[PDB]
Amino acid sequence: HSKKMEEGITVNKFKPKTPYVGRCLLNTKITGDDAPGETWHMVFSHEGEIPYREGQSVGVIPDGEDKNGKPHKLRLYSIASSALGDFGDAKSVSLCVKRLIYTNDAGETIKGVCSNFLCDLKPGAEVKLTGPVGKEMLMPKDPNATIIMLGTGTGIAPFRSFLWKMFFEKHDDYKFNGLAWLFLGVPTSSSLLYKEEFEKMKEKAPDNFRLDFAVSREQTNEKGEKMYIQTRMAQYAVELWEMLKKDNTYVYMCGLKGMEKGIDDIMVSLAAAEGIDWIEYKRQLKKAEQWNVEVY
Ligand SMILES: Cc1cc2c(cc1C)N(C[C@H](O)[C@H](O)[C@H](O)COP(=O)(O)OP(=O)(O)OC[C@H]1O[C@@H](n3cnc4c(N)ncnc43)[C@H](O)[C@@H]1O)c1[nH]c(=O)[nH]c(=O)c1N2
Ligand SMILES: Nc1ncnc2c1ncn2[C@@H]1O[C@H](COP(=O)(O)O)[C@@H](O)[C@H]1OP(=O)(O)O
Repeated sequence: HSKKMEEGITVNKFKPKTPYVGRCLLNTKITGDDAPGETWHMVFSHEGEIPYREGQSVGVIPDGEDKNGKPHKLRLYSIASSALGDFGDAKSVSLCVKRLIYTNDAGETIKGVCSNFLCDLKPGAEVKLTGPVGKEMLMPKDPNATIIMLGTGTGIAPFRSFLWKMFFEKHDDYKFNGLAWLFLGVPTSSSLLYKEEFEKMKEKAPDNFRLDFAVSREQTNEKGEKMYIQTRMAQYAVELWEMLKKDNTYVYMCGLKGMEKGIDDIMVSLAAAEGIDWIEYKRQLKKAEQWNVEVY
C-alpha cells in the first residue's frame, strides 16, 4: 500500500515517562560568527537502542522543571543523521539545532528552553530522548524516484539524513539511481549548513544530484528581490512543473512554517497557466504520497 519505506518502523519505543538516557559525544557550532544566530550539530550515543529510519524525529526532554515543578515538555527534533549514523555503526544520532533567543514583551532577552540546553551540551553530558516519531517524512521505496527536497535552515536535517544514505553509504538492498534535487534556504554564506558534505556528494553522483542555495541576505533576483527558496524555485519553474507531472516524483518540505505559503504562491500561478487548480492538484499529490510536509 504505502509508497514509502514504512514497513517495520519503530515508533515510541521510548516515551516521555520513560525516556532513553544517552550521552553527548560531540557538539560543534556549524555556522560562522557572521551568521544571524547559531546552529549546532551535535551527536549522541544511543548504543543501538533507538532504531530509527531516515525522515523520523526524536523528542528531547530538557533538564529542569517547568514553573509547576514538573519536567519540561518534550521538544521534537528531526534526525540529521542516516540510520547508520555519522560513524556508520548505527549507535549514534545527530541533531541540527538553532539556538533560540528572543526578547519578550518587556524588552527582556529570553532564551528558548530546549534549544539553549542542547546548544550548551558538553561531551559526556546526559540527555533524555524519546521516540522515534513520524511517518510523514520517510523516503520513498522507489530507488529510481525523483526526489525534490525543499528545506529552510534546520529544515535541512531530514534531507541530510536521506542523502547520507543515498550517496555516502553501501546498502545490500538499496541503491539510489534517481534524481535528487535539493534547494536550501539560509540567510548567509556563513549559514550554508553541511555545504562541504553536499559538494562531495555532487562530485560522486553528478548525474544524480542537483543542488541550489537561496542565500536570502546576500542574493537578489533581477528585480533585486530577496533570494528566498521560492524565489530560487521560480527560476526553474518550467522544469519543476514538468517533474511534478510524473508519478515517480516525490516532494518533501521541511523547515519554517512560513515557507509553505511562499511556495504555494509560486505554484498557484504555475498551475493556473496550464489550466490546473493548484489547490486540487496538491490535494491529489498529498493523497498519492507525493507531497510531504513537516514545517514548524
Ligand atoms: C516536527 C518538528 C521538528 C523539528 C522542530 C519542531 C517540530 C514540531 N524543531 C523546533 C523545536 O522543536 C523547538 O520548538 C525549538 O528548538 C525551540 O524550543 P525551545 O525549547 O528552545 O523554545 P521554548 O519552547 O522555550 O520557546 C518557544 C517559544 O518561543 C516564543 N518565540 C519564538 N520566537 C519569538 C519571537 N520572535 N518573539 C516572541 N516569542 C517568540 C514562542 O512563544 C514559542 O512558542 C526543530 N528545531 C530545530 O532547531 N531543529 C530541528 O531539527 C527541529 N525539528
Ligand atoms: N517565509 C519564508 N519563506 C522562505 N524563506 C524564509 C521565510 N522566512 C524566512 N526565510 C528564510 O529561511 C532561512 C532560515 O535560516 P536560519 O534559521 O539560519 O535563519 C533564512 O534564509 C530566512 O530568510 P531571512 O531571515 O533573511 O528572512
